[PDB]
Amino acid sequence: GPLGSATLSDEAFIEQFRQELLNNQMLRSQLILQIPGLNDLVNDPLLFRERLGPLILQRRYGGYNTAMNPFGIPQDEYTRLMANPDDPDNKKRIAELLDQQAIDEQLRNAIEYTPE
Repeated sequence: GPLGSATLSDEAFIEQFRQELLNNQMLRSQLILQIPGLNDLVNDPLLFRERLGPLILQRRYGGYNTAMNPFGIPQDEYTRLMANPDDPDNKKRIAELLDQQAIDEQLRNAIEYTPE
């Protein structure tokens, strides 16, 4: 089955990252040029974390992840629509979901040239 492992925290990701450089002589060698004192930080676990923490995390972090549907409906629901939007039932869901936008669209432009 899936049996993934997407959950490498800061220490988990940084702790494992340190093993990569130590496991890959070629990869590390490329960093030694940009970070000559790497062999030093690597030799130390605490420093490798603190000293090279902001560097390794810079890649992981960058912006909160997101992928919600525009119809604003339970992730489980959206899947049912695209999974079978031809179902006489789904049509109703996708039908009303667009209707709301049409109604709200009127407020956006609001042909009412008299706020008061």
